Amino acid sequence: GLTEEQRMMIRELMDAQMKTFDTTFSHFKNFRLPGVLSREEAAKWSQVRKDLCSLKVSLQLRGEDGSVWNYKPPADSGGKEIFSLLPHMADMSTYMFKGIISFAKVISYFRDLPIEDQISLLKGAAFELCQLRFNTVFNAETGTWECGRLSYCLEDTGGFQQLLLEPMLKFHYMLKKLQLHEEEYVLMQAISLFSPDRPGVLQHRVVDQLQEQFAITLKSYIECNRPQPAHRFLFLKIMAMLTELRSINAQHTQRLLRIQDIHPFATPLMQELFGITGS
Ligand SMILES: CCOP(=O)(OCC)C(=Cc1cc(C(C)(C)C)c(O)c(C(C)(C)C)c1)P(=O)(OCC)OCC
Repeated sequence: GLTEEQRMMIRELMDAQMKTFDTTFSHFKNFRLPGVLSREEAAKWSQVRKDLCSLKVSLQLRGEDGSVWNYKPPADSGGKEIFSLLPHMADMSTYMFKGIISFAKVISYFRDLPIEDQISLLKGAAFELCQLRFNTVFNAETGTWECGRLSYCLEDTGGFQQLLLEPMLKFHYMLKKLQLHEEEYVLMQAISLFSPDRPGVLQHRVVDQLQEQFAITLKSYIECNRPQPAHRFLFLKIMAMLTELRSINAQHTQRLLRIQDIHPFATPLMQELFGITGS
């Protein structure tokens, strides 16, 4: 029951996703790994500890030869050990950000925007699109993001309910429970990417019209393909999660800048996307 334009729109988005989402992470290489073996500033450190303590994961690397490396992070002992996985995660996030920049650039609707708006939209949405792609490799039964030969497992710290307190973790579990199709994930990416109210966007009206068309396409897709009672209000649930994801983006951006202030680690691409000039 989709129009021809809506069908073409999903086709273009799915093409872009297929071309730019390395779901096996085969080309993620040469990344860093954790090493083997005042008053104003003290308040900053206390906040940064809170920014990180509920986001801890262990890391597993499965070798092509069948070997397995496993890393368990240190406990918070008041020192720099809370940062041990940040270079690695900066490298993974940077890899993902390159993929979502590539995703945007192959979409006609994005390519046709002024280059300054393209940059403003990617700066605005990079974390959101990255997390949406990460949700598709999230295993909610094991609390693990399965990234090809790499796995990131939430540290069983509190318990299951106490871990749902962290908004980005609650988001991953809640989104996984909706059991979305690839097409619904890629339309979520489009709706996030074409957000007319990101800082710096000049073509507000064009971007707003584009976003509405992606949202209408998603609404129509769901109506045409999901008649089951479980999917009543699914479109509205998804849109509400996209609004929540924008809020989480702002909050994790604040965490990033707080950490960067006392412990610089952002890669050059992260600096460009999240507003760090190099002073
Ligand atoms: C705003 C920029 O954030 P960011 O890309 O930065 C890279 C360091 C970032 C990325 C990130 C976040 C999560 C949570 C939040 C779902 C736990 C992950 O599970 C993962 C992996 C790689 C393990 C799948 C990466 P951040 O939210 O979490 C990493 C600690 O970083 C905010 C400081």
